[PDB]
Amino acid sequence: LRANLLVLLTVVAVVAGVALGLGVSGAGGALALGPERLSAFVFPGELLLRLLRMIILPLVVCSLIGGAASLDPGALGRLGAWALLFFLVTTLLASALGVGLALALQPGAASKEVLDSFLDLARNIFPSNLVSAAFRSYSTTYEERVKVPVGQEVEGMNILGLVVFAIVFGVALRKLGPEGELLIRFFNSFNEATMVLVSWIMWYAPVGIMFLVAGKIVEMEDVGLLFARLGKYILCCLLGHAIHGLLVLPLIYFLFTRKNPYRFLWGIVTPLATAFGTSSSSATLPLMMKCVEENNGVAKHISRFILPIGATVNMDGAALFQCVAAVFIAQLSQQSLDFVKIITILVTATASSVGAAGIPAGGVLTLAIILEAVNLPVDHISLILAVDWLVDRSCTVLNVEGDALGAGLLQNYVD
Ligand SMILES: NC(=O)CC[C@H](N)C(=O)O
Repeated sequence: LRANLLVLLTVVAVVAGVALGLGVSGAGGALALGPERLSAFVFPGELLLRLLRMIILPLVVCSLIGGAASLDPGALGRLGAWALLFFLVTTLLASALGVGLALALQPGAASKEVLDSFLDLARNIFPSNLVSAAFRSYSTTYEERVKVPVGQEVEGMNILGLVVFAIVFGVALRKLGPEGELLIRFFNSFNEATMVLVSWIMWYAPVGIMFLVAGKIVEMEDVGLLFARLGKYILCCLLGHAIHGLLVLPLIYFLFTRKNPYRFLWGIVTPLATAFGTSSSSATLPLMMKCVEENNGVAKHISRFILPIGATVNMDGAALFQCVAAVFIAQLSQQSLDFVKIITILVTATASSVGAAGIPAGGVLTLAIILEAVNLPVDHISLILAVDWLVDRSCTVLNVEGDALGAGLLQNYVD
């Protein structure tokens, strides 16, 4: 089956990239290649990242506009409220699990204010300019006059603000009635034409993933020794992801929906494999919607409203990764964590996951926020960036999975 062959190649691309990067790192690696050859060697991964980032804006905007315009305003409100509750609860559970695992295994045994960060999140939720929000996000810095906070739009897509605007605009189109049907059709057609482009990009995805992983483990120095140093951190992250995706989320699905959760997960295994490969939830969004609608029988209006929102707001993997990283860095620096600091870590990780952009390496940009909020040093992030390519991929799975089951849950609530 060609459809399964594509995903098999996408997954095997990670293994092939690991092998290629280990082979290149041996026999000199970066020093033997030199910057001129290093850039060319790593370029295909960068090209894949560029394509994935390009598709996100139209894909998310059109999908959300259509999904919101496809539901009654009251039904949409109830569904969105329950979906937000599910996302928040699952993210909090992931954060708590990560903190507990980090405190039990102790992987470390071997600046912006928090209020300003939350106000920046609120500002990004309501973009000041729709065109600017497509490639910029509000961010607060300080002038020492007393540190007075002054904000500006820095680079980085404001995907959360565009998501909110898309939902509101879809609701407005629904309320318009016959007059909004033309725009609903326009945005559905744009969404489908974007699904076509995503499907085409998925064919380049294997080569891009291979070269991305190979470059990211060639850039790593002393791969064996660095893995020996970060083994416990990697174990904590992957074990937390496994527990959350295989025990916690299916347990919630079973409790709220007596149907077997693992059959639902098998129904989307292919989207999960694509998410592990590309490490981007948005690239899996088309295939995930297809699988939940076709394999799991989730209604079209539930799926195409929930999954696009969850791909940006619901990131359980990101929250677990950030909590584990925070506790690991605190242990490295020998700072004890109390209930106040643990709760701060949990809340800040939830907010950061909500603010994350859902792109490869998109979860490390906001870990510094947690480290600053807990008064932990920010330099240690240098270590985490080395392992990201692996951990991030795991996160993506637990991210996209968190969406799918949620839809499967909410649909069952509708019935
Ligand atoms: N570490 C993370 O979860 C970042 C986001 C993740 N790469 C995704 O797109 O789902």
